[PDB]
Amino acid sequence: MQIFVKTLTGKTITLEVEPSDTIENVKAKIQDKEGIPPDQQRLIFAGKQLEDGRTLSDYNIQKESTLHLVLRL
Amino acid sequence: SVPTWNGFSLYTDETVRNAARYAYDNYLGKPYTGTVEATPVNFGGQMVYRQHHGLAHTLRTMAYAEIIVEEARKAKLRGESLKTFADGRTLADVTPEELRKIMIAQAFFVTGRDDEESSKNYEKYHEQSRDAFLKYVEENKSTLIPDVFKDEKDVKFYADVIEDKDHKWADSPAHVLVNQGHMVDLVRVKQPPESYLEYYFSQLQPWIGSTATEAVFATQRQFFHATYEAVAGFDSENKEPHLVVDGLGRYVIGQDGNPIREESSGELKFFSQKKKLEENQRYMRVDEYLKLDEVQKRFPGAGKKLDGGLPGLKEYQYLQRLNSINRARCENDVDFCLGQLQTAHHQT
Ligand SMILES: Nc1ncnc2c1ncn2[C@@H]1O[C@H](COP(=O)(O)O)[C@@H](O)[C@H]1O
Repeated sequence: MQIFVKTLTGKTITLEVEPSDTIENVKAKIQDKEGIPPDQQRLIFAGKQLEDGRTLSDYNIQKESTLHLVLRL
Repeated sequence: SVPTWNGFSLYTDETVRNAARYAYDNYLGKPYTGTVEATPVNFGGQMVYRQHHGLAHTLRTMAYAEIIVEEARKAKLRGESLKTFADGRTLADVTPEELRKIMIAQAFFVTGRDDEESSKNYEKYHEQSRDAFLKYVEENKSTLIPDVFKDEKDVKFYADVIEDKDHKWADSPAHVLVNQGHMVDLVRVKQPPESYLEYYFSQLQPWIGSTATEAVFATQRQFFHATYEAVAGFDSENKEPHLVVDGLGRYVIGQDGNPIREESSGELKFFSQKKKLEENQRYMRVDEYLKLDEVQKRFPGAGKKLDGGLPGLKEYQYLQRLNSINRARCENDVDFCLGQLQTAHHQT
């Protein structure tokens, strides 16, 4: 399952994930590919901010879903 | 009927600068008292109490009012027809004195906020902003009246704009500049950036024309760069779902490769995000929306690609710039932030 993570700056991060993956896992993946600290990552889906502890399937995040990466300061 | 300018400038006029200082000293640089994102942030050693609606935000809105009037004046001198108010004026008829008064009001437009709480405290924060402005005028009436504000009647008018009781955002040149100046600063956070830019473009364009509007948003990018604030990308081939900004909704492509329209081609039917779709439908994509020729007619976004952030900087590196002590100085030092904006302005 691939999801797309988009930033205000116009970057699109294509991640290979599966519903089981938690939001930390996703943030770790984002750091692996882009070197963005999980500390400064804010993931948004369907206008809702995703919480670390929970998984993707908890938010009904499916294939080809687009997430927003808002930068935490 | 375009008035002569007298060298008035945000970056040299001291009345306008002193309003901003007062606003920062008594309101914008003080901790939020509310609960919604009230906790401050440390940038490179300095505290910033109001990162979303603080000094830099407020100075940028004033900076927008100035370039919008400038670009409007040039538009009308080119012979363009601009949208009129109920008395026949356009933004291009704004005088130096009027713009000064507008900018002073702008400096107080979010001083009344107790946090970033949205909608719920709208009236309270707007009334508190009005009160801040009125206290400022009173304490400085000896220099402000009658040279800046003609009388107490002039004052109330700008007080009323700030309070915004009946949300008449298009009622006068002051209403448009304050409200749309405030609005467009959201280009620094709103996603998807293409949907939001097309929407803001459509709100500003009728007042000053297309050429002026392009120039305003091009200059804004410089204003963001100069104040260590995020510069959005623009990608006409963005495949993510389009966001209908008015109502936060969607458009839908039918089973047949056709947008769903109301009986007429008719308007694209608004779709709530929540509502489910009959199988074989899908949301309209940003790239699809931009190449709709009703959109291309009013917005030159199709075929356009703009790089966000700072070219040559990897995204994480751009973060460090945004998180820098320079951002903090912009949020806490009137002269520095205005200095950053002035350089951006010249760069043209
Ligand atoms: N279409 C519009 N035209 C003029 N001003 C607007 C428009 N949309 C939003 N605004 C302004 O932006 C404010 C909302 O700012 P915010 O609290 O950041 O959502 C409104 O209360 C208006 O002052």
